[PDB]
Amino acid sequence: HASSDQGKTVSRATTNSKTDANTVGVSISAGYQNGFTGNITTSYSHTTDNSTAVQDSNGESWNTGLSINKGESAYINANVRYYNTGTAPMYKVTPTTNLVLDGETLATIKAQDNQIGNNLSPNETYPKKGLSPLALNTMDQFNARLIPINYDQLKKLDSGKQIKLETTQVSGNYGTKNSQGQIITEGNSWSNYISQIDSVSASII
Amino acid sequence: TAVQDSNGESWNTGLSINKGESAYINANVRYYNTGTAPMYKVTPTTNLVLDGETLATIKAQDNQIGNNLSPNETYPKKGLSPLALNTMDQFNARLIPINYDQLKKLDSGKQIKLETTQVSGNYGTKNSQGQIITEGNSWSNYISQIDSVSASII
Amino acid sequence: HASSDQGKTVSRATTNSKTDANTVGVSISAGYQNGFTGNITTSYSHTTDNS
Repeated sequence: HASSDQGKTVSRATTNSKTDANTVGVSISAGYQNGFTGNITTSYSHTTDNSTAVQDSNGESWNTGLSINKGESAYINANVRYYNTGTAPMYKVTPTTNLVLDGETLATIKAQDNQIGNNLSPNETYPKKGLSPLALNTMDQFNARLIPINYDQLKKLDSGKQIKLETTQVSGNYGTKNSQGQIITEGNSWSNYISQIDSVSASII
Repeated sequence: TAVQDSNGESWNTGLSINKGESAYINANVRYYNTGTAPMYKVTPTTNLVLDGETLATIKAQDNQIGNNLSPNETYPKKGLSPLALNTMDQFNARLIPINYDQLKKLDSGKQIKLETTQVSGNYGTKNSQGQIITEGNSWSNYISQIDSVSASII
Repeated sequence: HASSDQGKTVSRATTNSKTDANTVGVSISAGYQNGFTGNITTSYSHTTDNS
């Protein structure tokens, strides 16, 4: 949070003094001019004073400030893309990714509405080849809470340190034909079949 | 004895900004249908790209959903003004932020581009009578299947 | 929440004064120089000022 101010000041004083001063004093002299001399002097005085001072002033100032919260020092935005290298398409693609920075995981984000790919056909990407990558922008369920990092991670990030991204799992759907010729992909989840397919297969890449 | 009488006056002016949410973006858009079927409940997902990076990927919520979109037409219709893409959350209550460096780029020749990555919408199915239903009917269930058995002609 | 500030200030004040001063005085002396000498004195002043 940066800040900046300007100032301007005017002033006017007016002093009115008044003074009294008595002064009494004795001075004695004794010095042989030719044969002898003596003198005893006494004096009195009284002074009266009046003053009149006027003063004008003109001031200026400018300030600049800079604040920071050390627990939410910066917000992170990742630009990602999905790939399908299998044999079947996946609908409503919902990935879950880790954001890792120097041995610690900053956040685990599941894709909400703004980041879900409706179709993802094999050998294709979301968004498609000619488009720009997504914005993995927020962390909450309603795409309204940005992904924060604290001050030590931000300082570590103004250096050679980078943030990696790891897909821990991906959720999605498959299409079946319902009682009529209509395709349904709503309650048909691929996660019901991942462990079972992996458990009875050999994997060739 | 001294008696001093003073009179002052001052006026300050200031301005502060947050460098993480320096500005808010508001794009005006219009949808187009160049196919052969009308799409109901049109829900586009768009990228907002400024100088090589995507600022935000917004999906159309209640305010930005088009009820009908027939072939060769637009939403909103031809004689009307374009929509407003204000918010990024699900309930239309959170404006779209850009940070300070992106704002600085924006106060120059730099322009923000918009590209649609996907569009979601429904089709209609009648019954014995003319009762049309467009709720469980999703075009995304058929987009890939249609692309996989066809030849494109533009 | 850690903050920080930096200020700078410039000013200029001008003053105009004016002062009056009256003064009286009495002086008494005595002197046995050779036989005697003695004098009384009365003084007065008026100072005007500008600064």
